[PDB]
Amino acid sequence: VAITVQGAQLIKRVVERFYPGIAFNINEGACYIYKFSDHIRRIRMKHGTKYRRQAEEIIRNISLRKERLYGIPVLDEVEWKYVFDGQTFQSYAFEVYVNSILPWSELDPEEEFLRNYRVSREMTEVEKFIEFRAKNEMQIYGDIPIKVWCCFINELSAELKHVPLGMQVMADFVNRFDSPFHQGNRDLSNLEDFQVAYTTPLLFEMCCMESILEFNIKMRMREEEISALEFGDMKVDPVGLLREFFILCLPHPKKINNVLRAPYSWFVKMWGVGADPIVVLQSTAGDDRNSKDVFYDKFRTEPNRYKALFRSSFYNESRRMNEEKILEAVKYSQKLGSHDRRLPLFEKMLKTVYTTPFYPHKSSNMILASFLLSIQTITGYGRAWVKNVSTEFDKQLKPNPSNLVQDVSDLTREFFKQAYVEAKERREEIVKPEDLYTSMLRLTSSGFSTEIYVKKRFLIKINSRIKALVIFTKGHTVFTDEELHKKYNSVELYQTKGSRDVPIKATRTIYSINLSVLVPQLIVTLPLNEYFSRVGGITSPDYKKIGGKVIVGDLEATGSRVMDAADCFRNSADRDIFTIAIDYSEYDTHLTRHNFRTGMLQGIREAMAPYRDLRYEGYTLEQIIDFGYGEGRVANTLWNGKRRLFKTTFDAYIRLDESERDKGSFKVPKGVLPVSSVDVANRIAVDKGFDTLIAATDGSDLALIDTHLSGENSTLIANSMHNMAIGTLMQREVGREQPGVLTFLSEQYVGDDTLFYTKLHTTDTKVFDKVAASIFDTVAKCGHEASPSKTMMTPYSVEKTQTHAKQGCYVPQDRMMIISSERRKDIEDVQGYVRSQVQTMITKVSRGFCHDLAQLILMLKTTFIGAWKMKRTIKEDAMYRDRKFDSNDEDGFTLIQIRNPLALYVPIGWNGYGAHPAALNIVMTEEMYVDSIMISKLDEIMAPIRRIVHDIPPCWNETQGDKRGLISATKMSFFSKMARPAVQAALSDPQIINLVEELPLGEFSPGRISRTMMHSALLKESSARTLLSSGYELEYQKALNSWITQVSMRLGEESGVISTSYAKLFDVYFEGELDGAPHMFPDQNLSPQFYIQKMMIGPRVSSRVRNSYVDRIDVILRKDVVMRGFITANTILNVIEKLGTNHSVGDLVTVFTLMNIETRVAEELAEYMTSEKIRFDALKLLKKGIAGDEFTMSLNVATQDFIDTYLAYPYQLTKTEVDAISLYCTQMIMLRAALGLPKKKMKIVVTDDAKKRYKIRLQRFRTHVPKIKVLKKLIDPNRMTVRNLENQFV
Amino acid sequence: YIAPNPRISSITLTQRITTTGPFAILTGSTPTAQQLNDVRKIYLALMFPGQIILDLKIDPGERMDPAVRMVAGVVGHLLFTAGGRFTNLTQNMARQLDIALNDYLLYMYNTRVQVNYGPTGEPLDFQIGRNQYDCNVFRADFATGTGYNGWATIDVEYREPAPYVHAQRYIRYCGIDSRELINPTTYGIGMTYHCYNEMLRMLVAAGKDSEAAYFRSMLPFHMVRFARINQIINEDLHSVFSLPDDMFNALLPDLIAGAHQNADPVVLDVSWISLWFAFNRSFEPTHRNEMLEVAPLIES
Amino acid sequence: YIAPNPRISSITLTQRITTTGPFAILTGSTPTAQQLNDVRKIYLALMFPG
Amino acid sequence: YIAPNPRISSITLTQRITTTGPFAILTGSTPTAQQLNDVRKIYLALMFPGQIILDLKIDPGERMDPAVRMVAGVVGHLLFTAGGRFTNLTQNMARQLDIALNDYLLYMYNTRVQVNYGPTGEPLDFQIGRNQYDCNVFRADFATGTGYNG
Amino acid sequence: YIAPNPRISSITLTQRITTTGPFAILTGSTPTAQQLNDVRKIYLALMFPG
Amino acid sequence: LSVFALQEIMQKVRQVQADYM
Amino acid sequence: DSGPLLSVFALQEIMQKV
Amino acid sequence: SGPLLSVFALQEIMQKVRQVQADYM
Amino acid sequence: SGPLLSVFALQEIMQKVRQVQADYM
Amino acid sequence: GPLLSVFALQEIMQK
RNA sequence: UAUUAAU
RNA sequence: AUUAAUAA
Repeated sequence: VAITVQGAQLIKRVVERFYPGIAFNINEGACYIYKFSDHIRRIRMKHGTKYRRQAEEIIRNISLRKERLYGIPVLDEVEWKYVFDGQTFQSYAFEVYVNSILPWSELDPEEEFLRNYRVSREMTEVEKFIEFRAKNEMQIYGDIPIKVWCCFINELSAELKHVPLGMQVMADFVNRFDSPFHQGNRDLSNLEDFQVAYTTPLLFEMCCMESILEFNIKMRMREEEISALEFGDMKVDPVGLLREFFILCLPHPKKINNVLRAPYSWFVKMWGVGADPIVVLQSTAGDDRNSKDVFYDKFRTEPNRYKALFRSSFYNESRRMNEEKILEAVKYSQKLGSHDRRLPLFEKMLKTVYTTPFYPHKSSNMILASFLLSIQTITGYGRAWVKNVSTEFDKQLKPNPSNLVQDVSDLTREFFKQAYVEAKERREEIVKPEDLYTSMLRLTSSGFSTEIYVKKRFLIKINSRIKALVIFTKGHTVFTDEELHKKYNSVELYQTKGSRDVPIKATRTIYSINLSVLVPQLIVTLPLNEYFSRVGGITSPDYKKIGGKVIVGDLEATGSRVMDAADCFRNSADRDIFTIAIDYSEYDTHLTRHNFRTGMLQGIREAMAPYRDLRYEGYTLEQIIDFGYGEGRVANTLWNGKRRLFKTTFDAYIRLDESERDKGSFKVPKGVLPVSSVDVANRIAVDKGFDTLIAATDGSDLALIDTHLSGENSTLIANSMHNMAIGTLMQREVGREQPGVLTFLSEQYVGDDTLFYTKLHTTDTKVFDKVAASIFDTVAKCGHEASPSKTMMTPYSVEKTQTHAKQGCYVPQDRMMIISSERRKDIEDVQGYVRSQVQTMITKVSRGFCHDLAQLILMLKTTFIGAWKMKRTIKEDAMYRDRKFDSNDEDGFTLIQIRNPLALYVPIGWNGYGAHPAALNIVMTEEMYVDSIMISKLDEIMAPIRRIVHDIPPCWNETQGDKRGLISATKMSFFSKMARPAVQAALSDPQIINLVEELPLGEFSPGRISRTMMHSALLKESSARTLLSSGYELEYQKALNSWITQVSMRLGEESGVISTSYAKLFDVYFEGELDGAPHMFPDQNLSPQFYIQKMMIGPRVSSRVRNSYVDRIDVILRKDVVMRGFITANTILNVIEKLGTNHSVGDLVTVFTLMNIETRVAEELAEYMTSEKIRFDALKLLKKGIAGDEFTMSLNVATQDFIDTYLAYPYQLTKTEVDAISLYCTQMIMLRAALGLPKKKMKIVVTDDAKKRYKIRLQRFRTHVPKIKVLKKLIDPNRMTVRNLENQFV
Repeated sequence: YIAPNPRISSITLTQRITTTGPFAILTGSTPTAQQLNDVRKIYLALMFPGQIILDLKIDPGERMDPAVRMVAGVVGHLLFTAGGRFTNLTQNMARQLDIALNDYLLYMYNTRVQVNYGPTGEPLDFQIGRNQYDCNVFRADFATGTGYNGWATIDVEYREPAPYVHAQRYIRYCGIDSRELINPTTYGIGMTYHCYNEMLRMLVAAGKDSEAAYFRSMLPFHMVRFARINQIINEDLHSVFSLPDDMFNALLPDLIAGAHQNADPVVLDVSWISLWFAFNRSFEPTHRNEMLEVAPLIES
Repeated sequence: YIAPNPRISSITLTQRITTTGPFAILTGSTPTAQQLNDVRKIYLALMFPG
Repeated sequence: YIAPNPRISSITLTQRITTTGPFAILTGSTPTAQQLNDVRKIYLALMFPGQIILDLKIDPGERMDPAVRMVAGVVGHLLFTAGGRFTNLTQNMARQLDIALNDYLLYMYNTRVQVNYGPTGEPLDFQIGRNQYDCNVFRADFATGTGYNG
Repeated sequence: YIAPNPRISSITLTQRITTTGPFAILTGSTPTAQQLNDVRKIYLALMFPG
Repeated sequence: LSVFALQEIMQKVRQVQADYM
Repeated sequence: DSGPLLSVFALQEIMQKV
Repeated sequence: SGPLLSVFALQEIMQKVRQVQADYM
Repeated sequence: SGPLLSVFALQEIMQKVRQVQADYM
Repeated sequence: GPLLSVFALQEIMQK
């Protein structure tokens, strides 16, 4: 019944399956195994070495398992054919997959997603091109080998007495084809040796993800004591839905899945909006429809006013096209793969989408709705082949008296002109010529490069292109006459397009832009970014200001999706609101010069009118717009990317002249042959009977682009303002054509997304049809086009930025994939990565995932993350030491370290990871462990942990933090003209340097600030870290040697730093009953562990929380973007503690400006510290990550109301002590709610006994007046919090 | 709902760092959603004089707070009208606010402040201060309206014929004329009325210097709030659905005498801290009703 | 046995942070078992006068 | 433009660390570019008596600060001439400064100070203090110039 | 058996503004079988005086 | 396997869901 | 229900007594 | 400086901790 | 490591710094 | 050793 | 910098 | 690539 023992047994079985014959005991911290490979020995033979073993090592251990190195046995992995215990099935899905395998003669060179091509023993250029495509598109990456995933799936399937379909498919494949591929355990990006097809790793990933989905849905349905999901009242099987969706995608997974994304989400959005009686959760907030001050009370059922409106033509067309897309997907699947199967259940469900009721208060419906949104993660990342297509000029829409292109242009100009006035009203302006070089730090790679020298210290060269390093070295070479006038629209001058993987969709295009183009854009677009940065405002159309309409900051402002999208739930709960959400297709492509660009440039130029007297290095502002958005800079640039390929024949290729086969300046893929030009490639290329691929090499394959680019400095702002112009014309036209039908209450624009909150004053279908037709016609006449099959126009349903709300409740979606990743992961610090993985699991469980399954996944991960990281250390005679360079014993052997699964529940500081078995959102610290083992209700759960809590070896961390000794020889040549006027004035004379050397500025003084910035920029680079961390394994060996298997808890953390362990200074007792009425929250579909926490503790209804000194100082310092990455709150606190309590605000301002902080941030810091002078206790609070996760931020904890209603503490404490006590109380109340303990009040109790009071006084004196600060003369006796200590607890 | 500049509270209520009182505790708090709903109820009651009246409630799980009680007792006498021509609240609520004001005025009483009690045991029946200010005037009397906003003030005025002949009255909270358009930044600098001035005199005479300073600096905010309310009443709510003057003039006598021949006023209940939050918020209309110009045809 | 609202002591006895006294010392204390038994004795004496 | 010795402010305005006021919080400010340009305008008005005069404004995006009013109400009476032979400012500005001074004089009033209000409701119409200093003389009157530098 | 009209006890003026009734907990309760039998007994007593 | 959430909190969840019903 | 959560000093006393 | 609490000794004296908790309750 | 500055010496240093800053501006 | 006094602390550190 | 959410 | 939220 305890999760700990069952999880430990399961992971032990998984380990025993992966390594046969291993002895993995659950009563020890780790197990050490040796691995043998013969790669290094045969290459050492090239230098003349000899061994007595020859090839007896393999036969000694593969079947006999007798290879022991110094008493530690040698083992090997289990081969693929025995992963599934030799089981076999007759799965039809495997037949469907093997039928869909294509030969090489049906290749398409520029295919979007690769189909299933064969593997042949022969090797022509065609199969070589297939291989080159597969090596960089079938990658799994991740953090765990896929064979471990298969073994875990097998063990879990055995344990649950349930067999998933993907497991059947993999078993059937391996029972006849054996090893599909080989993957490196030390480096997961080494995939090779495809056997049957080039898409086998994708097949295995898809099967594993489907198995995980079936396990999750089965466990989640088991938690609620239900046997099947319901569509209204009709019973459905989620396993059947998942299997029918999984089988259909086998011939072409990525393409079919990307096709079928839209209809499923459309069905989920549209379900239940037409039922005559409807169920909603009441909500209440302010007058504005975007208000976040929402509280919820209860459920009810009311008649539907819009019942008769769903027989209109618009809804019929939406349903018809949504059906037709599914029909085409089914036809394509039945054609590519020899089968006649379809999706009967979803087709039957979709026919009655409008009128079938939806029940937010029933788990059987909410779980189904959430499940239909998450089955799209089976195919993994959408890695694809993106080809270059030029801008097709001759069909863009031109202004015309029958169009509205001139109108959107003029409105964009007007909005851009108004934005500058609104930004100036907030005292935010463009950069002045005095700030030109300073502002360049607000702008990782670039189009430039540099060479620098570094010195090893316990004289090498490296090449770097990072923006920080290239700026620091040659910032003066950017803003020059020769660099500004260059035109990148030729064969000798161009840029290159990048690619980034995304979880499901196709690969995103990245437009890297030179720094000399980015600087002029920044110069005139920084105030717009700063003005639109802040959150909040009025979104009423009658309101004059436009700062509230742009909602670019509204999302992700608070670390919780539920709190930041409460207006969605409120508006979906209301019966008076009709919601219109409109999405555009190819939004960026439609931003031509006729409708977008010229209006924007004209508006910027007209807004720059008052600043005509400025001169930026002799240049006017008009020239700055020309340099930033000019002809050869943005408008008509030529871009390089992926090559264009043609199919041809070899005989015609050799019959071609040698000149046409010249190898030009542009590289070509492996399997293609070089051709001089595009036209000569076109002349010979043929379709049928192809055996050769060719590509041009001279540079006529480049694409010319005249279209808004995603890499510009003001992309999002310009996109949102253009959307605002489109919405303005939409409102005007619908008001003109159908007066009095729709009234607009709210308008929101965040880019290409538009949202409206309106009231509808009609029920006749004809009027609604006319209104919808007018809206679509207005959108079409502006140069854009909106697909009617994705446009949302309905009540009781709101969707804004991947957040769904139906009838006042939260419908989450889980797209957090855990098996793969976009790029290769290097684990420099294991502990931080595991911490972040626990964070991700918390987010997933908050999205509707199963809590116990997440704990099992984490227990599986925690054992195998750190393995195979040791290749040089040899464990001989219980000693960890470096291997000898050449021997018959230690050559060709590596040590494998496998950690105990229970290390997930060992507090950070005892070499474990801070997770609590009661709930994943509770962090286990040391005093948390002590409190848990003092609770009698947790005895069975914590019993296995107590055995191994002291026996966890230290973790691998090559980024230990105190990295010093990589002193650079090259010097920063840019600091002279970038520094702020205080630093320049200080450097102007040496006597000022001598006087400021008395100041406690220390590391950030103007005499040594440049080296600090230079080193902080150098260590930011990756390859420099790899070079610096080359010899870390010696330090790790020393750490293992010095380890002692003892743990102990301390009250004080360091000198001047305290933590939640400070709460153990007093006794804690719970007493006093509180309210027992359960609270209402909009986010249903939670595991019982989270549900009880949200039932006993209500949702957060207070806007703000309590903050510490460090948090406030950090938030203030976040304003200074230039100095953000260098000065932390710790440095500022040290500076203000090295100053006395007798200081003036002006002195603080001037010293902060001397430390190169901007003047406004210095004033903020000075006024904050002057306000808190009496209450400042000069202590630092160390949070271990308490209440910082996604789910906990949605609870009514860490607030003043929580402290008032749950905590009673002595009045003598200072602010930081109260912060520590409050964190302790929050975590303890969360634990008590999770464990089912009665709701009580925490009371800090101190009796009248003299001995305990003397002990408390002594500990408080030690913490507030440490000895080390007394010896260094660093304590101010006149501080109020020090004078108070005389008579506190006498 | 707009909040005032924090400098006022920073230099009046928290002007001394080493002392924490009731107002200092209240000025550091943050409202929840339910308290904002209570504030909305309070303003709805303000916009419909006589037809909607207020009352106080306590949840069976809640318990009473002294600082909240004293702050509410001070604030209620400035927010509400409780006699004369109409009322904003029930007699029980006025009695409770009088008791709370009495408890606040005797909070930190010392010898140098002189207190001279009267014969009866009624609340606020004493003289306070060196000059012996009489505090009996602040106890509620619905027939005369003393101690609240209607004290010695002309609240209802008849000027000139109205589009709807059955409602000729004009409401003037604090004596403000709503015929001008106001600029919120500069309006109310040199304005006052009788009840506010008397309250300031009493607060000074009792030794509450910081609170008197806060209330003196908060006056333009108060005036702007009531000017907005007067404009909303006199220009937006004028309709055939407004109560006739004949029925309006009898709402308060019927409440006093306990008669029930005509319909009774609607009663809403709010919490104690909602009064403090309502004093520090001002309603600023941003969007007029979309049925405003189509109402006469609907009525016809 | 129930304690009063802490705000009373917060605004009356420990209002000023720069001074201390007998009551301000006694506010921050909790009883032991023997003192609780003595409180029970006091209430028993109160309920049976004479 | 030269600033004075900070020791004056340290020993006079921030002499006590347990209280605060308008001057105390206003000593922490430093001027931006626009405020410095306004200072240049003020000095240009001073250098040309009568020919150039000043008026007060409010930025459209700004909101009004009471401590700033209280400080300006005292500073403006000592900086400017408002009657007699010439003037430095308009009648509206003088009226606003008089109202600000009235607001400052009643800021933290207490019983031990005696205030007897005058017959009228005009600003500064009262006697203050134990000796009953008449504050009526500080209201602007351009014919005589009372209350200002002239 | 007919229940009274719900509008008699409470009135709604706006979407979020509603008057509260004095017997909300009693009006929300539902009878058990024994309480229904007692109600039947009460009506039997009413319909046969004496 | 068995459900690792104990019955004490699950009964409360069932009760509040029945109250919703 | 669970009991009190003892401080460090009380546990130290319980240690030192035995 | 501050006191050091050993987990092994606390685990040994857990029975007495439970007993004193019961006595307090 | 060192003793804290007093008001006097700190103000003297700051006055010199401000004078040099004004000269540079 | 013995608990220090805040008045003795300034005497010690003044040296 | 590390991870993740979004564009 | 771009902005945020936690961890260090």
